[PDB]
Amino acid sequence: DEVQLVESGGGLVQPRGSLRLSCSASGFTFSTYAMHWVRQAPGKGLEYVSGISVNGDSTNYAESVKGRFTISRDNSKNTLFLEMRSLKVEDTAVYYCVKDKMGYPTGEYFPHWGQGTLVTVSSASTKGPSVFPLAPSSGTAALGCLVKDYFPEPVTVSWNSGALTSGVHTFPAVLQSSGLYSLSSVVTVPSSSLGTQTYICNVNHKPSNTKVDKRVEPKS
Amino acid sequence: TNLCPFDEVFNATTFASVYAWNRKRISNCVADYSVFAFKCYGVSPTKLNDLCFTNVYADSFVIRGNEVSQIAPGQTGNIADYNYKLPDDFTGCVIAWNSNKLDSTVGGNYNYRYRLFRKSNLKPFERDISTEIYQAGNKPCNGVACYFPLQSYGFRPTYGVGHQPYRVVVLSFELLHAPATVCGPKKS
Amino acid sequence: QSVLTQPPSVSVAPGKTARITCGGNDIGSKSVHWYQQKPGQAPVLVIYYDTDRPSGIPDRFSGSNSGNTATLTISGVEAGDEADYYCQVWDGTSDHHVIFGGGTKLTVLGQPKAAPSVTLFPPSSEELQANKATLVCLISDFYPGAVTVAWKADSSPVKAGVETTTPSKQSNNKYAASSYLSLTPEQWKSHRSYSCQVTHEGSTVEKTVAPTE
Repeated sequence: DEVQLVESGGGLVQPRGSLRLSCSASGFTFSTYAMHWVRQAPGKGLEYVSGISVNGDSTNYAESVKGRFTISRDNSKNTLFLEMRSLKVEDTAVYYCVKDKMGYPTGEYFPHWGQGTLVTVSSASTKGPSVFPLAPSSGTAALGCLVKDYFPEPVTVSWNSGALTSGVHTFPAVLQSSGLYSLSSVVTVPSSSLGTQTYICNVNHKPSNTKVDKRVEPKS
Repeated sequence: TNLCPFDEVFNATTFASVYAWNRKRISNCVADYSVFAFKCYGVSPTKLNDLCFTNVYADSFVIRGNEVSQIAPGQTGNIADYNYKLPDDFTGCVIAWNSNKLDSTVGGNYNYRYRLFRKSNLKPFERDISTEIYQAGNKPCNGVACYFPLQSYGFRPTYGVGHQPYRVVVLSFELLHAPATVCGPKKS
Repeated sequence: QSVLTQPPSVSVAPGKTARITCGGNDIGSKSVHWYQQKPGQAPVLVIYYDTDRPSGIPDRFSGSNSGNTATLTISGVEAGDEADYYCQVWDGTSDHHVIFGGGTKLTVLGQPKAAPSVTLFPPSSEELQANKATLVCLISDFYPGAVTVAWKADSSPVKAGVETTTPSKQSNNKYAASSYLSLTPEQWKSHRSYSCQVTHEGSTVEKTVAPTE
């Protein structure tokens, strides 16, 4: 066979909450290898989290996660665990379960990594977006919609109920310091069509069950 | 033709604590063993320039003078059992030397630590850097000290030779069914 | 703490060789391991013990260690070598024993440079009546995916209220980004104009909007 690490248990949790990640291992004798967790904050580097001995008698932890995270394994069921408590907004990252080499010392290098599970800690609750028309100004003209202050992802944007597709550029959102998301979608249309064509952007935010159909018109 | 980086290991400005020893692999270089206790096991050091190995592992740490004899196959003690244990079939050399000038400050160098407590002995070449509070009684400690497993040496220049810091480098000579990459200059 | 210093980014042409360095105090005293993380992928070990490649890694990947600098060399660079590369060591004097470097983004220049297209949108009337003002700057169709966005009130730089994305691949294989400037309607009206300054490969495109609305 070949090595295989499949993490699960990620999601979104409020600060000071708790979460448990599980890593299912196959393709190697799970009872003989030291197991670790390595996380990566979004747009950031790799930070070592914790590790465990082949039997579970020895557990190591990073200074940041000491006293809050506890790592355990069940060699009978070939599973690694990472119980997370008192979660902070700095704990948001993609957590990989990794496999050490065969032998001692444990912690030199990590040749096998899992696919990765995402853990997001945010104080933000579910909020519908505020949609504002981006009016064109004075052969093509640009108009669009500003989808501001919504949580969580995703929001789908279409134009004229999908009848207008050419020239539509919907941008990836921003995660503001407030923890809320915002994005804009702009469509380039012929200048002559302004005044004689009505453009409506359709914003759907399923998590808040909010559909907004904002009409964009030239500013007088 | 590449020289083995022995001085990079030996002349490292900072050595690790014995509970957190640093291991470096030496490979694909000619081994001039000519670039204090010098104990070798399972090998003749007058033939060290006269041998080839697949890989050479270089472990480094710091202990007292009295603990140097513990760095050897079959030894017992707080260092051998809980901090650094060699296999009974160890092949290689152990080198230590006085380091009171480098690792002893007047007030005391408390950055160096050793493991006093553990629930099991260290299996050959194992390492343990955990801070888990040792439970000596019948009641679980619940993470609050129930003794801290590490103790600082506190190296001052005024200590005796049996308590002065010593820098130890453990060269492990290893053979496998693979081409030899570390050889003395006489078989390069 | 043992800190591993890596160059933030390195750009190389296809077929040439790229060099990614890893710096540290007496880095020759430690064994350096290299990891490759392709976009959207997990880290993969490509070099261990400073010279050795695991099974499956091509011979184009090479490692080296000397003094205070350890380098990873990739010869005959291909498009699939575009990834984040991390060097890793172990230290016993640091209290953080597993050390990962800052990482290097290796950019392969497989497609020619494209200047960005910038659209700046002033705050809408609707938003202004809601006691809010947002400046939207949309950047598109630029290669490589690296842009610097600066906001100027009249002619003075603005740093507070700026929120900028990271470049993302579009359908047409180019990159796009958006930057948002947050102001109250009072600051928006009190200035004669606001500018969105986009720098890309030494060339700058600036768009300006005015509160005359």
